[PDB]
Amino acid sequence: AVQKVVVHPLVLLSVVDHFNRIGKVGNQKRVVGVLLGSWQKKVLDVSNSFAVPFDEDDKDDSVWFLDHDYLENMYGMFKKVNARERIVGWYHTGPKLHKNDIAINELMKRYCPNSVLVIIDVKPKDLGLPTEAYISVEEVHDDGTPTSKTFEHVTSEIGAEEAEEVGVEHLLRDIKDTTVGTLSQRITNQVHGLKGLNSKLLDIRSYLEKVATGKLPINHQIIYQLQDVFNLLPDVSLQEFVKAFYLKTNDQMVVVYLASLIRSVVALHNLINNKIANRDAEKKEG
Amino acid sequence: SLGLGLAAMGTARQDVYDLLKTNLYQDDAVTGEAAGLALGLVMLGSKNAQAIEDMVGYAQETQHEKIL
Amino acid sequence: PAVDTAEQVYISSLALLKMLKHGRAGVPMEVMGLMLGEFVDDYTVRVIDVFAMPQSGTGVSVEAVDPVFQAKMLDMLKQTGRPEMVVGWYHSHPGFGCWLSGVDINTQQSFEALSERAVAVVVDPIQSVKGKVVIDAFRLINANMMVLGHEPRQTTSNLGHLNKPSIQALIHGLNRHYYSITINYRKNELEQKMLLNLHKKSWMEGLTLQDYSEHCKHNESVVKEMLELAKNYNKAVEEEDDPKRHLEEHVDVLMTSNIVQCLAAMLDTVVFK
Amino acid sequence: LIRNNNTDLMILKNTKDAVRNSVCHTATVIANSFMHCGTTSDQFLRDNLEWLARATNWAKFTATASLG
Amino acid sequence: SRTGHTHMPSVVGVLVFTQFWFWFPLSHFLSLAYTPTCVIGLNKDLKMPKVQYKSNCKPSTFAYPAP
Ligand SMILES: [Zn+2]
Repeated sequence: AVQKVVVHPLVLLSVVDHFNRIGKVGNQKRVVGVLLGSWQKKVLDVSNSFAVPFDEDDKDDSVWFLDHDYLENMYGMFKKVNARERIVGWYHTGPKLHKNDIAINELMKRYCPNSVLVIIDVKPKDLGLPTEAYISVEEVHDDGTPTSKTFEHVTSEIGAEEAEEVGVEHLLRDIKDTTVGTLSQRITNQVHGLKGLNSKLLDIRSYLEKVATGKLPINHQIIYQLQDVFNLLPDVSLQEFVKAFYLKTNDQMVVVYLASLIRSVVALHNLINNKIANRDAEKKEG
Repeated sequence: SLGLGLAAMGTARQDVYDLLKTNLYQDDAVTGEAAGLALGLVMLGSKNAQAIEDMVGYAQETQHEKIL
Repeated sequence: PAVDTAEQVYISSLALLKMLKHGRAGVPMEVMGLMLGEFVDDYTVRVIDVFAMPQSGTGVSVEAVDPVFQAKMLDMLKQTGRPEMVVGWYHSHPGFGCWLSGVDINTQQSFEALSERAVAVVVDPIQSVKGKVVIDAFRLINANMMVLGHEPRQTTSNLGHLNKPSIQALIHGLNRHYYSITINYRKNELEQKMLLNLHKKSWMEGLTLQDYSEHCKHNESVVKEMLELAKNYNKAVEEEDDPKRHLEEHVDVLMTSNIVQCLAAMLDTVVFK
Repeated sequence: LIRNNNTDLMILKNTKDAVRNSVCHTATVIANSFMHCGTTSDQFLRDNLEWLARATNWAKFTATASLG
Repeated sequence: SRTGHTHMPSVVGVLVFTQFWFWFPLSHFLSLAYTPTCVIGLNKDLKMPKVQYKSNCKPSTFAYPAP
């Protein structure tokens, strides 16, 4: 297993360019490329990637072609340029994985036993996390269920290398928000958090509706981890919690009041100084 | 093209418009750069739906920022 | 005819990131690579993509432009669907500044031999400190034209806004041999947002609460500093007939911190029940 | 314009000896044009012709435009 | 204009003249912005009689500056 997959900005920019390059003329679904990177104790660092010519057929969901020799000699070239980059997975721009992806993941496993495929939804721009890292697992499913391939999910995040960091910061240079935050951006962060929580709850509710209506089978497991979500509610309005909450709210409110008083006194002093200055100028004019 | 557009300012003549539209469609950078001004001058204040439609259709279809 | 000062190079975001990453990776040694793209017109140089090439012991030079690697990568990228033509070459000058040396001059005429409008791009990786990308584009002027009473490039417009160049280029003979090309990075809206996805905070960060035991200590500290500042402000105002700015900054910090923490607390109390 | 034409060529003279052979010649090419717009008076253009030919490429375009 | 109307050639020409940052040849377009500061003494269809009229310059004379 893999604890994490940190994706550099270079690979997402490269997959964006690859999808734009292919779909500009070849209107097609997911475009497949290979993701290189460096390992760690357990966390993968995806650093560079390339595109492999791939074709697919919507019929039989198995008529596809991802080149073998192309992958091999792109890696030859990349290793010659930089030998630290190892094949660590592959990517496709399709928002959803296809029935076909199992074969491509096995083909990648032939090049890397712990191969992890990263879905990068280039077309949509949304709440966040445009990368989803998935790993193939194989087990008897413990609790006596028929076995299948399945793609276990591994968490992903977007990190950056110093050169990539300065590159991207200079690349934006027009919408980058202040890192200090300030009240407006903290409030917008809070609103964004509320929106994200609402979206996640809506997705979970849709999944639960699908399960209840029978359109999806009851997982019988992990669903009770969602039940664990339901149990973890803090249960506010408890007397001790209410008293502590009021105590800390007043502790913050007194500091807010002191700062507001400080600011008001400073503003009054500034206004007195300005009135004195303008009267001094008016009387000195004569 | 620049001279024809300037001299035929607001004349709203269909023939001059068509010729300047062909010149714009030639996509020859500087030639299109002058053709844009000429087509604006001949259509000056005309509000021809065809004129603005073709102009914008070329505007978000072509390279050569000078032509833009 | 003569080139124009309005000529500029359009570097895609991926191309710029690739060049900076390669320059940092090859440090302290100098790297080089081709610059795929298309000239499109006289006044533009669209650098769509750049791919690195294996490093050779000769450094950035013509013998390090191995045609087997270049040809294989070119035809095979075109097989993937990337049929661009070479428009120039980028190379790294760590701690040197954006300028062309004599060897770079030889490489640039070798590049101009097959493609007249080739561009030599110089990147200083170590000097490309956070918030400052030191990148420049050059093209050689032969001595024949500039000696013979001819301006190296006509300024048909006001796009010569390019500020006074770094004096390092002047000492290394910028305008004597290689006219610099003004730069213009091309960024799409998709790549802009998906580069924004880098530092974007997660939704759980907005609703999270700072450590309450830490918030109290921060409040204590800043309020005590405000007390010292109030003493200084009283002394300064009384002895009048920079405590004020420091007091205002401390007040801004205290108010934003406490207000944000309180509002997060209320949102969490309502949302999770 | 013809009968009431009066342009101070002295300022153009003390400008044309101040140009350091930079691109500003083009500006001078149009500046006198402004001083001679609609006056059909190319007296400076005829008197100073070697410097008129000292500029080429798009500067020739500018010079012909000024003459017109 | 003289009657308070907007002169379309003048505004057009000044706009394309200000559009000289990107193209020097457009500068001559400023010609369309100039309007002659003249009054013509035409009485008949083709007659320009030498009519003598004066001004009301209060302190002194002005206009054509310097040699
Ligand atoms: Zn060099």
